[PDB]
Amino acid sequence: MAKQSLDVSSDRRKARKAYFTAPSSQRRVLLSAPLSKELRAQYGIKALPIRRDDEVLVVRGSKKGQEGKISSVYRLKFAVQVDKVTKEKVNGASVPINLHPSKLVITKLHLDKDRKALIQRKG
Amino acid sequence: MAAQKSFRIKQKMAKAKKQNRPLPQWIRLRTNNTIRYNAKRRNWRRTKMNI
Amino acid sequence: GVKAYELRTKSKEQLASQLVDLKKELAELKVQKLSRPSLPKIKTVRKSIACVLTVINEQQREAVRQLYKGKKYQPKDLRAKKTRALRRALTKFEASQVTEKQRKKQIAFPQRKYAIKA
Amino acid sequence: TWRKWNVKVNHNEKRYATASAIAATAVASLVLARGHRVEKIPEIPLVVSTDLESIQKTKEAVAALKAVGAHSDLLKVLKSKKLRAGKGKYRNRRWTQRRGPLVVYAEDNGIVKALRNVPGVETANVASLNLLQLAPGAHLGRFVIWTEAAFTKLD
RNA sequence: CGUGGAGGUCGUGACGAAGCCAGACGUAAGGUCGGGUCGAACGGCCUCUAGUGCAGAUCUUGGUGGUAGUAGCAAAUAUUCAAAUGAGAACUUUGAAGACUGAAGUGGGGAAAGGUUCCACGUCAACAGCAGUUGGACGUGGGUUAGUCGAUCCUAAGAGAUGGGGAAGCUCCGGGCCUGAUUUUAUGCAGGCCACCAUCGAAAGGGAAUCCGGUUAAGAUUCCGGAACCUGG
RNA sequence: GUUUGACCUCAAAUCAGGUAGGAGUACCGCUGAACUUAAGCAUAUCAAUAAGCGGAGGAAAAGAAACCAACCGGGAUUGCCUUAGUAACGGCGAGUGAAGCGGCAAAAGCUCAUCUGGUACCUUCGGUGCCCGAGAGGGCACUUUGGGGCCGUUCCUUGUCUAUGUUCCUUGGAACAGGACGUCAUAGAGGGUGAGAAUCCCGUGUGGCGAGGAGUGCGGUUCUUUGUAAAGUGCCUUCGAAGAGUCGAGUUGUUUGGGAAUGCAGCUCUAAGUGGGUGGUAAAUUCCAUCUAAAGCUAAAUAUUGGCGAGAGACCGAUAGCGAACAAGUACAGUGAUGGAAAGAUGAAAAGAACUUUGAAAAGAGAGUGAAAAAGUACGU
Repeated sequence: MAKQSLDVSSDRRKARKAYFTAPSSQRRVLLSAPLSKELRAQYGIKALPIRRDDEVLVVRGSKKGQEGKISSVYRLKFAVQVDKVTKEKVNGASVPINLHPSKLVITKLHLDKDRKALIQRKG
Repeated sequence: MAAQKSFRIKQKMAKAKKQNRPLPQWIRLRTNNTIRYNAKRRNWRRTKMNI
Repeated sequence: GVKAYELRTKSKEQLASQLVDLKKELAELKVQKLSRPSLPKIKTVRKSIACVLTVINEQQREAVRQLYKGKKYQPKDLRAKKTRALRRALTKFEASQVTEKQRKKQIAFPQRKYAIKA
Repeated sequence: TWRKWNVKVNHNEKRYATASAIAATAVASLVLARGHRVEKIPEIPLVVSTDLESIQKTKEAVAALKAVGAHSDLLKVLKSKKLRAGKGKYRNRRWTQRRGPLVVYAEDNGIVKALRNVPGVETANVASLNLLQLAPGAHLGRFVIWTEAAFTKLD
């Protein structure tokens, strides 16, 4: 396809196979969620991996408009759980609802030592 | 004695019986994908533990 | 806890004492059997028991390598160097040795390489 | 096994095919017959200055197709983009797009990078023109913009 | 004429393909749309190409009807009767009463083989050509304890290591042992013998030594309580 | 007559040091079929195939002419191209089947006929210190006459970044729609995302930037030994390091296009020494024209129904494509060798069916969730 040269990639057949099954890291590239605008200006990136201590807003779902701390990201099938972003079973216990990170935008972050150093590097 | 006494053989036939056991509930539950019918299952009258 | 870095800073006496505590502590985890639990310490103790054995093996290799640098030695260090029979076959080594001497010299001569050279 | 799956070309056939194809951009009725939208001219082709190699961006490229009313042809590929059926959708064929402008350049260096971004554009040099450029789908009479140095080289 | 795909051209689409009833024709290959289903994709034209059109080939594979509620579930004549339990009892279990098995058409203990079937408990979807509370299904734990049993050891019909020689080759036939100065630790110097050589091969050849009873849910000449004995160095 | 110490030949031990056996898919050296073809068949064909065996490498194998030749010139060796269905073979039936050349890929010419081990010393592909065992010629005018280290760049590996709408109305469960408005593109390839997205996200782009590495050659810098002998040019005579059961012959094979004339095996026999071999039957001559076997090495270019990484595509799309889209060489059959399937799909979100009536249990009822349950679990249609 494009920048067609002697290189590794193009390639829908591979791309799907690659991104879906994913090693832990392509789930890292997947860990990235678009930043809110205040963060985009300082740090100088559109999206970076989102954190547990961070606060995140939901854009996509019915869930939209809600904010909470991110409880976990489950790496292996790439999804994020947000705190209070739950769905309810019949029994009436509430367990979290998985989110794709594309769906969310990251409102606030915890800077971190390496991650701040690399963020500065990205800038 | 008996049977079949050879120490090495005995272990293999014993080892195999445990290996042919049912699954743990959990793998169905954290789950991969699979209507999980083990398959390896080896059987009372039928089949043969292997020649 | 145990980190690899802490074990290195410890002595040959001290790590041995660790391996002794580790076996005792693993032994108590045997006793605590009736439950289930007890393990988030055994999986990690298994890793610890491996780290302490590795770190000692590594200390002995290094010490050996220092003592022997002075003398002559090396079936054991030889095995790391080749990393067997093929990479060994690729040696002796053959390369500088092969043209170590005849008829090259005549052939040529270089004021010439310099003179041109810019 | 085996099938060639290479057709040889006759030089004489091929030259005739290229030249007729270029010529098809000259008669307007044939361009209109192909399925080209085109007006302001349809005096045809457009010859543009040798200064067009020195077009860096895209803002100039879209703008430039506007003056000769030719931007309309750009609109035609911007929408109307067919979501193909088939196995090609697995490959990369998912969209097939319509073929609009051709810009042909004189310079040895390579095609005008800027002009390449337009939807359904193709860009070429006169040295490396082919039948396909002038007539995609073998239906002749594609809209082209020829640089003046391109025009002399065409000959 | 129709098919899957390519490119270009004309477009079409969140209710598309696809489906079944129908509706309109084209002799005709097919064609177009509608019901009402469906919840994402599809035509036309030109040009091309090809895993390009089927009723069939004791054609392939899957699925399905009739055959059928049909054959079989029949030769030891073996249960019957209270009762136990269970949601449920002709076939689980208790008793009574009755037969039958007899060198084992159904005793005891093992060899091969099986490979946990054993024992306990709790389930009954699937199994047992029928029920089924049951079982040898299923699931879940548990059980096999050797100086004195037997393997190990030996050698047998020969698998045959094993010169040399064919065959490229695969393949195939035909010194080791014992010491004396020292010294009791075994170090240590030094000397002396002798024929046809390995291992493996029988868990039933041959062979060093163990019985008595007691105990377990499930072991037992093993464990144990008593008593005995052997083998080696 | 007789022994003892020592010299070298054969043997056995011993520990040290050094290497091999086996393996990976195919590629890559020998021995060696058949059905099949000729409408039979026996030469021929299948076929120098398959197989079997041996064995190597990342390519292997071949190589600087005792060549080519039919002239007058070429000048190592593979491969590619074509020579050519030509020559040649052959029931001269069927079939079989080149080479020289021409020119390409890529190029390269040389080399035979103090060494090692021990211990010590260091900056350990080395050398020093010791001990131990074993193309050639003359004399003259000259000119040409080294390696090592360092950095940067060459090539491989790896990481990081990094454009532009998520606006309005309407429909919808959802806008990735329409219409309306607007923006980038050196990025209008492709993916994801609740629908059909250059501008949401991944990425993307002629893309930039940082680090790490063997090995080499280009450039720059830096260390330093004497020399001697080699080599060019020109004079003089001259000439060996040049390989024997070989060259060649018969008689017996098999192979080949190879034909009195391919190549190889076997038995037998068997030269010369600048003499000799070749020049497509064999024999006198001068000579022509060419070359020195019986020895060796060697980069690069070619193969790889692919082990290892990646791209691609009018391929296929779940009875298709691999046998295998998932637990597949699994499940399973066979004493063994070996053979060998069926096997994908809820939904935007698990929201994956509370609570109740009824039941032995299995289940049904109502009811709840969702745009939709004839979307309720081998669940799209």
